[PDB]
Formats: sequence, C-alpha cells, structure tokens
Amino acid sequence: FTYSYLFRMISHEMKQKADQKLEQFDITNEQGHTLGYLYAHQQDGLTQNDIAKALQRTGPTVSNLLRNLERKKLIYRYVDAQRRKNIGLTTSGIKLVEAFTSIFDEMEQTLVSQLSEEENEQMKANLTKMLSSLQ
Amino acid sequence: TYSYLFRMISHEMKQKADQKLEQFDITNEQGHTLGYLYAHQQDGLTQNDIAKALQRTGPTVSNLLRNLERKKLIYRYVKNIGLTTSGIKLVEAFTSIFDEMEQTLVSQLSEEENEQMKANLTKMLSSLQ
Repeated sequence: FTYSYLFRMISHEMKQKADQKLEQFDITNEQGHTLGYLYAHQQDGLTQNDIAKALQRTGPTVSNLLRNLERKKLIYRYVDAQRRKNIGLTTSGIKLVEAFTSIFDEMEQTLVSQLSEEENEQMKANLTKMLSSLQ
Repeated sequence: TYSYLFRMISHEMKQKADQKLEQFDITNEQGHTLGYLYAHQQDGLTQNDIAKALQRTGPTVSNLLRNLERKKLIYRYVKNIGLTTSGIKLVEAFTSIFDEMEQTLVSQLSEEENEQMKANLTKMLSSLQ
C-alpha cells in the first residue's frame, strides 16, 4: 500500500525480469552492464580499471568477468601505445548488445501497454514530481 | 521511460531513508546492529553472534558496539550485549522515517491522484508478476 513498498517491489521485479531475458543469451546481470558500458564508451579506449570504476566492483571481480566474455570472443584487448590494456567489443559483441537492447525496449512497451494513453501520461508526470521531491 | 524513473526513485528513496536516519545520528550499519539486537535479545548475544548474523568482521562490530555503548544505547554483561531502554525507544522511533516519507510523497498529489497512482502501480507490478 505504501509507495516505498511499491517502488522497491517493481524495481526488484523489473530486474528479475530483465535478468530472466538476458539469460537466454547466457549473459548475467553484471555481464550485461559491462557489455552495455563498453558499447556506450568504445570510442576512446576503456581499461579494466575504468570498467571496475563505472561498475563499482573490484579489479579481480572485473578481471574474471572480462575473461568469461573473452572466451566467447565478445570482446578483445590491445595494449595502449601511450602500459594499460584497452577493452574493445567484437562484432558479435555489438550484435549481442543490440539484440538485448531491443528486449529492454520491449519491456518498456509492455509496461506502457498496461495503461491507457491518459493514464500513462499522468503516471509519468506524477512519478517525475515524486522523483524531484526526493532530490 | 519507466525503467529509468523506477530505478532513480528507488535510489533516492534509499538515500532519503539514510538521510533521516542520520538525523538521529545513526549510520546504516549502526541502525542494523540496533535492529538486530532489538529482534534477537531474548537469549543473549555476544560480539561473535552479531558479527556472523551481520556478515561483518570482528573489528567492525567491535567499533560499532563501542560507538553505541558510549551513547548508552546498549550495555554488556558477563560478554552478552543488550539494548537499553533508550536503545529500544530509538529503534522504535526509526519507524517514523518510513511513515514520514510515505506522507511526504502522498502530500505531493491530490487524494484522487494518489488512489489512481497507487492502483496503476499495482497493475504494473502485477504485469511484472
């Protein structure tokens, strides 16, 4: 009945559904954020350390994740010419990020199709006001 | 998008909770310790008991308890750790944080906007199973 219970149960359930979707590509939640992160910043060169930071996880944890992604050849790496290893997405890696990026859009549409046009509009405005009141 | 909004809100809700908690001069970890003691006092807890239930190291708990004891929120006897009356009263007071936050949000919308808002969220939550 409370907004705290509703907001948290939804977020929880949304993550549960999204991860459910990502596992059909045999990708975990964290592997998903890593891949997505690389897809959004492959323009200049990311190091294992950059990923660990933005991801807020330990080097050895990140190292083991890149290795797993690496064996599938979804990423590759080259030493920087300017003592650090840059990580890059492979073509299949880009296709995979594009494939499950469409699934997330699909989830957003399913949620929307749950309310009428007017209800969606009001819901979005009200969620915004509440998001501000807390900020 | 709903995904973005629901994640940002859950993030801010969490912070708001901590911010209010800090108004009692209590950290999140300190709050959990007190709460743990509040619900598991009946038999007598040692630092070890607290550390394992909280999944924290001996020094962390040792530090937490020391901070708490200097405020007389807890006490110890031959060593079991117990919650004092002010400690129990403080833990009960934590409830106002959830209530205050619920009302602050509610007061953002009209009475009907709230019923609509809550019914729609319930629907969305169901579609999510």
